[PDB]
Amino acid sequence: QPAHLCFRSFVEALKVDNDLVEINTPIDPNLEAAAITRRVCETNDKAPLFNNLIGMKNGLFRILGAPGSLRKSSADRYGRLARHLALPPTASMREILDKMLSASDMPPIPPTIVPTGPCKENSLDDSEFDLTELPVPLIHKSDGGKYIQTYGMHIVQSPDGTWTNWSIARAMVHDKNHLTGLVIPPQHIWQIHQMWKKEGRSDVPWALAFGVPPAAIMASSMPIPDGVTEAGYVGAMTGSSLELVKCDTNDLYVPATSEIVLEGTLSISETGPEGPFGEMHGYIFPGDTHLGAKYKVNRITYRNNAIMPMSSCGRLTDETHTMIGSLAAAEIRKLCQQNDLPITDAFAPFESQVTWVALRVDTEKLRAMKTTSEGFRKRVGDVVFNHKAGYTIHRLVLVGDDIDVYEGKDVLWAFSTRCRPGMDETLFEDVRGFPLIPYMGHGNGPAHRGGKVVSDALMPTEYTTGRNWEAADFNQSYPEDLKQKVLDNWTKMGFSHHHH
Amino acid sequence: QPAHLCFRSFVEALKVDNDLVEINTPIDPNLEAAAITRRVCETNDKAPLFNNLIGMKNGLFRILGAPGSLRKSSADRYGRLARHLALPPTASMREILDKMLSASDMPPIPPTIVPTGPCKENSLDDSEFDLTELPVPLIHKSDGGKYIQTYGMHIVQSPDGTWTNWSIARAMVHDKNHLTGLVIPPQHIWQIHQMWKKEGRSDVPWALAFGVPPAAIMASSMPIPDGVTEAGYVGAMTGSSLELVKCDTNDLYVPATSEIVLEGTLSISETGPEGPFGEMHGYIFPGDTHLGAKYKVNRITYRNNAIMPMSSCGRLTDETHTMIGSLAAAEIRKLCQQNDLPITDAFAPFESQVTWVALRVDTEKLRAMKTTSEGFRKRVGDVVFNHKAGYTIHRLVLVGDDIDVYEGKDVLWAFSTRCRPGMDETLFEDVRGFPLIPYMGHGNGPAHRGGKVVSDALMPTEYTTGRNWEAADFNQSYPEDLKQKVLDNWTKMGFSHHHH
Ligand SMILES: Cc1cc2c3c(c1C)C(C)(C)C[C@@H](O)N3c1c(nc(O)[nH]c1=O)N2C[C@H](O)[C@H](O)[C@H](O)COP(=O)(O)O
Ligand SMILES: Cc1cc2c3c(c1C)C(C)(C)C[C@@H](O)N3c1c(nc(O)[nH]c1=O)N2C[C@H](O)[C@H](O)[C@H](O)COP(=O)(O)O
Ligand SMILES: O=C(O)c1cc2ccccc2[nH]1
Ligand SMILES: O=C(O)c1cc2ccccc2[nH]1
Ligand SMILES: O=C(O)c1cc2ccccc2[nH]1
Ligand SMILES: O=C(O)c1cc2ccccc2[nH]1
Ligand SMILES: [K+]
Ligand SMILES: [K+]
Ligand SMILES: [K+]
Ligand SMILES: [K+]
Ligand SMILES: [Mn+2]
Ligand SMILES: [Mn+2]
Repeated sequence: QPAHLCFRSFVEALKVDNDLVEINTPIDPNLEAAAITRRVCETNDKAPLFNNLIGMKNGLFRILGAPGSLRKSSADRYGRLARHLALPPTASMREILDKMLSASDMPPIPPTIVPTGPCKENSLDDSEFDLTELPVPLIHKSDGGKYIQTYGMHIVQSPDGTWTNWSIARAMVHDKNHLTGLVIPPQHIWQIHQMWKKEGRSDVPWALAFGVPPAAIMASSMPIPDGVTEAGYVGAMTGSSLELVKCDTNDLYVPATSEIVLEGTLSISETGPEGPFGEMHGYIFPGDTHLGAKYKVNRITYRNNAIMPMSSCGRLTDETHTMIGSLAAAEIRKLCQQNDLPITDAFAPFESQVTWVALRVDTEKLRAMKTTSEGFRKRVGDVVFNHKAGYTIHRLVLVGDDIDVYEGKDVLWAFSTRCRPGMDETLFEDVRGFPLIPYMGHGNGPAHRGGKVVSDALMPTEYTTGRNWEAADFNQSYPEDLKQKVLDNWTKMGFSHHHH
Repeated sequence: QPAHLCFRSFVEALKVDNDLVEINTPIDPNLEAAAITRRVCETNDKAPLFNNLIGMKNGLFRILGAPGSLRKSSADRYGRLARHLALPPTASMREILDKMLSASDMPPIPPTIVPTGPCKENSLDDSEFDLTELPVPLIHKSDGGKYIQTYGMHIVQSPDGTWTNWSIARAMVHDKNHLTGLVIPPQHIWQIHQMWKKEGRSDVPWALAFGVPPAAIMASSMPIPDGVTEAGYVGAMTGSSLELVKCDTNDLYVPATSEIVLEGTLSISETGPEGPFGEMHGYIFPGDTHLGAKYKVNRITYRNNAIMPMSSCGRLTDETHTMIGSLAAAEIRKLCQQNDLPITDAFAPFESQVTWVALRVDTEKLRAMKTTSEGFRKRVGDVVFNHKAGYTIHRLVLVGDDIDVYEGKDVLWAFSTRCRPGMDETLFEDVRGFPLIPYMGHGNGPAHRGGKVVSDALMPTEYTTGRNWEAADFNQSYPEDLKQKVLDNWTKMGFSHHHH
């Protein structure tokens, strides 16, 4: 099976890429696995595969850390993301995001039901497993539980059956047969939970599948539109119908090659302690005492020699930056274009801890709009910050056509030199805020409202007659024939490879 | 003579450090020298010494580019700055800035007058030179003139004789015997010019010395206090009285080892076209038509085989970042401490194009103040933005004790995660602004007023009971004994030198 359609094949692809370290000696899931993974993520090293995890019994489980993190080289920086999508390992961010957006004006390709698959090689009923007895990692030393769920996909369906959502949301072990996790607005798992709670009749049928097709986990991380079933979006993106098997204990369908499947219910009434957790912005607040949603597990099914993917998230760079930030930015780009805004590209700079999105403006089109900064900022902010795709993003930076938004140095340059603080910005206090950002949920103001800004790094003539500067850089402040002479004579004169 | 006290010895020191490339083949001062230098600065390469400059006659002149730019290695990143100051080449920014501040509570060491020096080896009177006939560089293709003055020191004295100021301010050739240049408030060259203009009797006696003692050019770039004679500040910093010779045609004194000296007057009445110029923020606005101050040159004296230092300024990283930004930050640190503010460190992040300064707060002392963000931000902004040392800086970022302000990644992390836009900031519209920043002088608002902000990246408990988080990073979210185990086994397991 292809790497983008089968997690087990994806692990092999990483090994073949010389992008895997197989650790075959015993590693402790209490902190050691995650510490190694954290170090990998901070240094852009090879993904670790823990084949000998202290506490693994009867096949549950090995761990793969850093599945969507960065490679050290510039040439294949985003190669692990490219391997989720059948793209060349040298694919650019633009190419990755365009692949993730490609299904947005294609007909869905619904999934295919098959009678069995690898995820049914082993099962454990209600009397045979205990989630406290599995090698679930403690990921950060002050976490409030063992976070089994950092890179699996929750599967829930609307009461009417019409929308099946796939998404990543964290969850930790509560007891032998329950999890607690985040289920918060405006996320689709929360929207669907609310539908079941208003109906009031039953807990939500649920499954959580770990080690799913890589292309599926990418969509699971992306804010595709309300009511859109991720399975059919992934089918259209990949050009293939995904093969799904039915759960044993409910009528949901999971990917046939899933490494590990939990089946059970998401309560419409119960809660339990959840967190704290070392989060995407780089922080943990030890002892926070929040409540979260409560999941009951009725059955586990799994592949022989199952592998659990794990995100050891926090400071740069991990899946919470590469996937959450970039995929939100992609969706925001499309949203802006659907609202007739002249945006060509969008990216969430890593330097901003993926709290900013830079929006590259087609300034020819801007000029034809005959508008002003105040008016355009307000329009862009209203579109993005009133929509779910804008949830995680607190600062939008508008930049002209000279800026490569995928290059954080250039975004920072433009922001710092072209946006006058206050005058060139519009604050939004009456929009949903993202409480996970420390200055929101642990800050001076409302945890859930406001704290958003549009920062206009377009210069005045970009609205009127065109760019009126040249950069004071090698590229722009010297003629072509001189530049080429300098480069051609660089080593001859005495000064100092693409792949490396 | 020591490298920090003699430019010619500094050039040798760079050669000995394997930090120099001597180009002995012909190089054009029309753009080619500056293009090579620009490339050096963008890539942190070795400083270029142009020994064969097309148009050099009778000893005027060779060029040294990138005299205060960065080295590629982390270990000696700031080595060229350290070589201005007799510091080890591995000196940290903190060590450099502390050296530059050290003279602030020492008695001055006034300069020593000597009867002659190398700067008198050659002279050209009023009938023997033509500044249009010297190999003055065109530094950027759209510059409005040939910028002879990018790394020399202007010398002017108050009418009463009590204050002799040394400073860098740009100037370009106007005609055979005049320059035009920037002379703008609140700079000391402007303050002293205003004193002569109010007296109304004569043009300002002036000299411009190129290739001065490196320790002198560093002070020339620093906003030491009003009325303080840089020569005596440099004397105290270096522990040595600087040796100065009298000008031939006026009673000013120049460093005895100056490579090239212009003597003449700064007009109290005349102006001429100045700029545009590819400036420290990375821009040129071709055709801007400003007027600037006008200098008359009466005499040139110079060393045999004179060397003109040149800054090919613009996008990162050059002397306008390493020196302007860092030295302003140093002065701001001291200013804050003299105003009883609990600031330990200050740095202007390169990523901000040196328009921000991050201020590290001793939060134990902050807690004892029993204050709030709004009140403390306003106090810090009032101190810094009402003072000359704050002129160039438009955003102050307050950070707690965990942040290394000399590490821009960490400043950006703190800013992006701890400062709620709007609520955690105070705007200052009634302070002097820096018009060179594009969003000021080419922006939507007053070129000379406002556009400043204090951004508080202190978290709420930093004001009250203490930090209430741990970072989700390798350093903070794992115990010591685990971290050390992981590092000790890193290569054994299969994962990947200080000097490189
Ligand atoms: C890639 C990735 C995504 C998420 C998360 C993680 C990773 C690795 C954790 C490591 C588990 C940390 C976690 O905080 N986490 C997370 C989360 N969304 C939440 O509601 N809750 C969460 O706990 N997202 C983001 C969501 O996956 C996206 O916002 C997606 O758009 C949601 O899908 P949908 O609601 O649009 O269908
Ligand atoms: C290191 C350095 C400093 C400066 C400059 C340059 C370099 C390399 C140029 C390349 C020539 C570009 C130029 O724009 N330039 C410059 C300037 N100050 C100005 O008033 N005008 C200028 O044209 N400073 C900054 C000043 O040197 C400091 O602000 C110093 O504090 C002034 O001294 P003082 O007034 O405090 O005595
Ligand atoms: O745990 C975290 O990092 C995290 C929680 C969360 C909720 C919604 C969206 C993104 C998210 N990230
Ligand atoms: O409701 C609140 O006050 C609040 C929710 C929340 C979620 C994550 C982090 C901090 C938070 N604070
Ligand atoms: O030309 C430039 O980059 C520049 C001009 C100026 C004036 C004052 C302070 C710093 C400055 N830099
Ligand atoms: O006076 C003004 O309007 C003005 C001065 C100035 C100096 C440098 C750059 C742009 C500028 N604009
Ligand atoms: K999704
Ligand atoms: K702007
Ligand atoms: K000075
Ligand atoms: K704050
Ligand atoms: Mn969805
Ligand atoms: Mn001064």
